[PDB]
Amino acid sequence: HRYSTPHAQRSTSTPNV
Amino acid sequence: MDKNELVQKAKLAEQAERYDDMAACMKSVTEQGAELSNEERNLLSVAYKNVVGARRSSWRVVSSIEQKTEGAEKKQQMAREYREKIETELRDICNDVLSLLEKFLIPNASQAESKVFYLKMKGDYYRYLAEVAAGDDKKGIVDQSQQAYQEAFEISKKEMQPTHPIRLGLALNFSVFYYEILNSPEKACSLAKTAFDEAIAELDTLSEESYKDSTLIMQLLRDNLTLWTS
Amino acid sequence: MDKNELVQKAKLAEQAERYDDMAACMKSVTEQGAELSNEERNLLSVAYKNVVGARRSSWRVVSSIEQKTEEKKQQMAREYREKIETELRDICNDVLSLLEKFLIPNASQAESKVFYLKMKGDYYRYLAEVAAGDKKGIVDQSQQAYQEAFEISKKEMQPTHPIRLGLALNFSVFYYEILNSPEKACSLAKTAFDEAIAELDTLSEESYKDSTLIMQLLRDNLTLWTS
Ligand SMILES: COC[C@H]1O[C@H](O[C@@H]2C3=C(C(C)C)CC[C@]3(C)/C=C3\[C@@H](CC[C@]3(O)COC)[C@@H](C)[C@H]2O)[C@H](O)[C@H]2O[C@H]3O[C@]21O[C@@]3(C)[C@@H]1CO1
Ligand SMILES: COC[C@H]1O[C@H](O[C@@H]2C3=C(C(C)C)CC[C@]3(C)/C=C3\[C@@H](CC[C@]3(O)COC)[C@@H](C)[C@H]2O)[C@H](O)[C@H]2O[C@H]3O[C@]21O[C@@]3(C)[C@@H]1CO1
Ligand SMILES: [K+]
Ligand SMILES: [K+]
Repeated sequence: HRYSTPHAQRSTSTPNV
Repeated sequence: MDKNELVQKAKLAEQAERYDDMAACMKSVTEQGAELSNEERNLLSVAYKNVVGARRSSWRVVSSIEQKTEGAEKKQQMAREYREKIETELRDICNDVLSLLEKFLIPNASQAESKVFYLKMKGDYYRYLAEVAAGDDKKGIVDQSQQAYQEAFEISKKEMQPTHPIRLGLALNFSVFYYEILNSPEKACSLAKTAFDEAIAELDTLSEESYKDSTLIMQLLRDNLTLWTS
Repeated sequence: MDKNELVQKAKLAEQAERYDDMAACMKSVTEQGAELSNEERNLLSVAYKNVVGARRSSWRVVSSIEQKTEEKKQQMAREYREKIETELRDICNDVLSLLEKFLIPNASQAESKVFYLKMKGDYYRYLAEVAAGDKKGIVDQSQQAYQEAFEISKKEMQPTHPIRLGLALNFSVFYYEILNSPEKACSLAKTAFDEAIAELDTLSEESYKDSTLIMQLLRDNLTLWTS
């Protein structure tokens, strides 16, 4: 929950959970 | 007990999002030579789909950059060779899976349901190779993908209910292969529309355990139909 | 030259989300011995934070699973944890050694000296999240890095500078999670936010987005820690 400094259509086939 | 440990590790790897570890564990389970349970083959396919999926996603990003840097010779060449390096990892992962399928999974699959599962997977990983093959190599790879899907399509049509997630998932992917790989939108739409309508006709065949997967894949089938019409 | 294209490659790895390749490129740049530019050190920072971030994330998951299972499923989780810790320590060691050998010695401006000492502080702190002794020595090394960073930035940088603010954000978290002093974490965070709010005219068009983002995070932590 506490933050430190951050980092930073097509066809659908069968998804992957 | 050993296999049960390997499976527990795979689930641990999955929760820690370490998909290389998860795939290594399930490949070891597979190489013990026994038929996988439902959960095991589901884990094996989740793990490998994530591993290959990262390269496919990387490959599309790098291709898009290689195209949009047409005029800048240095930038565009660096992209071409980064792409080629990704393609190599991608083919190795595809070959690893296809080799597990040929050597252990398919020949020992004693139920229509698991035969279709593994042939779908075969149609899938050749599809992934066809995504980055050229140009006379591409032809036999496209053919390998289509045959695997065609056999799985015939078994499932004959042995499985239309609402079965595996039968629906095969239709989904096989329809994607027609659209994307063979540029046949109408065949793709025909395949998906039929699978959707045949499942709609038999909605009393869903069980409490199946339905959420089935209805998800139906929605995906119709999403593609919508997309492919307009 | 070599450097210019290792950097371009780093940027391409980044867009492809291949952060091990990004880190390996930026590590080679660093090892050429020349002072990094701002873009180069930012790329180095992003690459390694992603590489180490994946381990910390996995570590928190596995360790939590282990703590929730009391008595041999527990063992499995423990040994997986330790394997992840080793990866994580190797990564932090790799970075700390780049800082000591190449980066901190060559830094010719206050801005970039503060940046590297903040990194040194952060990577010692990641080693701390996962240490037990040994640990006391590690915490002290993190604290001394952030402290020197914090002294230099107070003297050399505007209160709205993103580096100065981000240093305050991480030093604050260090006080809270590592030294278990909520009050000192809140005071560091509160002062850094208030001093930036009083001087919003010192924002550049180039910097303001970064600055205001870290301001929000500083306050969010303060909210979390008091409410
Ligand atoms: C490792 O298990 C993952 C997956 O396997 C099962 O789902 C399979 C599954 C899915 C679902 C979510 C649509 C996506 C991955 C997986 C494993 C794969 C396939 C589908 C249809 C064919 C499949 O593509 C495999 O192709 C060879 C078939 C085999 C699906 O039944 C299971 O019901 C889901 O319930 C939980 O477990 C499943 O995901 C759950 C966590 C619930 C849905 O979130
Ligand atoms: C590869 O660099 C990424 C990052 O570097 C810069 O941002 C730094 C930065 C951020 C920003 C998004 C808040 C997060 C990572 C990075 C590089 C790091 C740090 C902040 C504050 C101190 C920092 O944690 C490094 O500490 C060692 C300072 C050095 C930030 O200025 C730059 O301005 C951003 O604009 C673009 O580029 C930056 O992100 C952009 C793509 C824009 C914001 O999306
Ligand atoms: K698949
Ligand atoms: K950092």
